[PDB]
Amino acid sequence: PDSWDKDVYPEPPRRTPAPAPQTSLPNPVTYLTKIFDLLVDRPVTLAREFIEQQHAKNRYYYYHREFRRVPDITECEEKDILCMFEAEMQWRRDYKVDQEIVNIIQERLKACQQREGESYRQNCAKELEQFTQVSKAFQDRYSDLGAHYSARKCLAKQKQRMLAERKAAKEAAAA
Amino acid sequence: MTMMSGRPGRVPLQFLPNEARSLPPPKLTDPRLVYMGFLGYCSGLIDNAIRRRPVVSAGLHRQLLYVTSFVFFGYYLLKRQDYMYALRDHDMFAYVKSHPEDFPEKDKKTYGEILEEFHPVR
Ligand SMILES: CCCCCCCCCCCCCCCCCC(=O)OC[C@H](COP(=O)([O-])OCC(O)COP(=O)([O-])OC[C@@H](COC(=O)CCCCCCCCCCCCCCCCC)OC(=O)CCCCCCCCCCCCCCCCC)OC(=O)CCCCCCCCCCCCCCCCC
Ligand SMILES: CCCCCCCCCCCCCCCCC[C@@H](O)O[C@H](CO[C@H](O)CCCCCCCCCCCCCCC)COP(=O)(O)OCC[N+](C)(C)C
Repeated sequence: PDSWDKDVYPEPPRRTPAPAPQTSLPNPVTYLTKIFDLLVDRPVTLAREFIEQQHAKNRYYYYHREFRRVPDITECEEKDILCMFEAEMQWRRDYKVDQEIVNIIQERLKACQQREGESYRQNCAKELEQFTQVSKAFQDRYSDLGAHYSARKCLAKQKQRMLAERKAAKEAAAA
Repeated sequence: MTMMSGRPGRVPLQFLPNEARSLPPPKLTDPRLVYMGFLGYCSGLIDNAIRRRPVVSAGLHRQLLYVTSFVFFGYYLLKRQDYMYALRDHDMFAYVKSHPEDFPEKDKKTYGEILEEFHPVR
């Protein structure tokens, strides 16, 4: 339905064929479907209608919490505990959001593999490539930090990688 | 081995210099005073138990005197202790101020410019 964003959770246009009977025999599946409909789906729908009638009477909402952007750990001087505290809390919240991004991408991948049936190896390549890009980025940022991770250790990992990349590019320029 | 015995202008046996009166006295509900009163109460109860008297009931005037004595002495103990810590901090700050070449203020770096070593956990 419209409850969730179809841009973050997309799906193809859902092509389904029309029934083309070839025999005089009655299809027991469709009769069972009519029986199921008129014994199960209608009482359940009525119950839900009443429940939502009672819901509409008392309507209240909640709001997603928004967080400002505070200075990160790079612009905190070495022993300033308050800047360090706020930077570390911000880094932790960002780590949580990145975990959820990888989760969304993995959900897409799984849904594609199930949906595409026998053709998943070709029809889910974009989902696989998207996951590969996200996984590579997430791995660079947080892998090998260990328990007792922190923004300072993430910064040290990034700086080590940046040094290696700079030196590699410099010796490639001499080639 | 004797850091504050030789301090200048110190009266031999005062226990409470006059300069100590510039400091805020401990409140009468100071939790350290309450603990001293609890110590006095435990002394009263052990007193009853040793002399084979009912432990919580026997001498109420005696237990009151125990508690009062402990609280009374603890008040002055706390005053003297807070005063001695105030002396320590006063002297330390004055010494840091008069010897600036021993306590220099060096420019501190943000973590963006300090190169820290990374150790992977694997
Ligand atoms: C960290 C968290 C907080 C911790 C708090 C601090 C620790 C506790 C406080 C310590 C001091 C307090 C008690 C000292 C005096 C006790 C002496 C005694 O004999 O007690 C008997 C006495 C009972 O005897 P009885 O009623 O006359 O009749 C009994 C029979 O006659 C028959 O009696 P009996 O004499 O013939 O029986 C003899 C008995 C007698 O044996 C004893 O009574 C042992 C007493 C040893 C005193 C401990 C030394 C000082 C305290 C140090 C605690 C150390 C803590 C750190 C870890 C170490 C663990 C010990 O010995 C034996 O039977 C042999 C057993 C041997 C087993 C080994 C255990 C021995 C050592 C265990 C020590 C455990 C800690 C103390 C536990 C509480 C004891 C009352 O105890 C009491 O009834 C009174 C206890 C406290 C009541 C007062 C409560 C305050 C008022 C109520 C209102 C609440 C206030 C808040 C208001 C709220 C708003 C509404
Ligand atoms: C197990 C706990 C220990 C109990 C200790 C016995 C407590 C009861 C003793 C009675 C208290 C009265 C003693 C002092 C009253 C007035 C005398 C006063 O003028 O003395 C001054 C000094 O004051 C006393 O020294 C303070 C005594 C306080 C002792 C309690 C501290 C215990 C440490 C932590 C345990 C908590 C105990 C809880 C209390 C029951 C003199 O200063 P000064 O002449 O220049 O120093 C001589 C020593 N020098 C030169 C080498 C430095």
